[PDB]
Amino acid sequence: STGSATTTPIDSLDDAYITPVQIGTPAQTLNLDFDTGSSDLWVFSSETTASEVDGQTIYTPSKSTTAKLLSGATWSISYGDGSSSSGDVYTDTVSVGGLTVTGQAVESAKKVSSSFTEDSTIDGLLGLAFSTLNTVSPTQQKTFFDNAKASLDSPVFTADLGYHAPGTYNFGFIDTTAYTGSITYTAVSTKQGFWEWTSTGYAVGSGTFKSTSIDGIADTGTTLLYLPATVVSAYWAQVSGAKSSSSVGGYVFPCSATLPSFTFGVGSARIVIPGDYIDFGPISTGSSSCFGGIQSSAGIGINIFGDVALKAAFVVFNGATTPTLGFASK
Repeated sequence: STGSATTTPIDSLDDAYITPVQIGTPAQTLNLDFDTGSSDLWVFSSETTASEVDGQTIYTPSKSTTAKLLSGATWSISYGDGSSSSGDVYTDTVSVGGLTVTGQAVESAKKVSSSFTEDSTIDGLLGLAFSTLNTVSPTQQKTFFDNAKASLDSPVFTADLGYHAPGTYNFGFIDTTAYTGSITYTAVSTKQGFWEWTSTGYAVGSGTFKSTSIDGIADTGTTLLYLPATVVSAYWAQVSGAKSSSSVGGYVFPCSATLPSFTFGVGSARIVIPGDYIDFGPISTGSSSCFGGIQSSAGIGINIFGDVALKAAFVVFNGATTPTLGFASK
């Protein structure tokens, strides 16, 4: 089997991407944030505290003839941005782009934090990291991909995120028309439950490539690119007027700037992030200071190849017995 679904930016800045997902019988379609940095499939629901729902579409398990409460199972997750959610668990039928899993754990939110409430466009998350990170207790549950893997034509999924435009998540096949050149594959460590890999270096603009190992995670659920302070300082030094602002919480730059590109290495191959992908717009409405899309990972404890990086590539998440990651230009 295979599946293919379009993923769409939630806003004009590509702050996140949503993908329609069918849950239950008859189908209830919710728009979920596919997150290769976490391993829970959770949804706003009829059980979510009413004051914490503000425009999201909800899953109502009582209206699904295939939903079954998973007795005694609860979940609770916190994300790197400080947001969180928790609740109970149903098993139900879940379909993405024509690919169907029966018996998928659907984690129904009883509580969500304010950032989730304040984002009316995201109805939940669909985790695509390794199932060892799943938070359901006392019996850990499998991700959608892990449940589907054996049925897929090939045990892979691909992320093709657009810049200011829709893109695609494919399951079970590699669309050879979706990229240019070849796909370069690189080793993955699953020891922390992430798609963790080592970039071979970087360049700023037309500058010389610096060969240096940068361990990090491929995380579609993180918007920005978080890299070591030395790398980030070298990037913003090429932008007149850019500075690190403690009050704003990162590097900011004049909105009038034209930003340089940023290149990262994948083995001997190179992925070029155009400068415009690094502009996240005014820091507050009407400001002429803009928020940078490349930020320091100091104090995060891990480097994160988020959407800013991933959207410049066609990315293969190879879930074979020994997982690997592939990157192609596009």
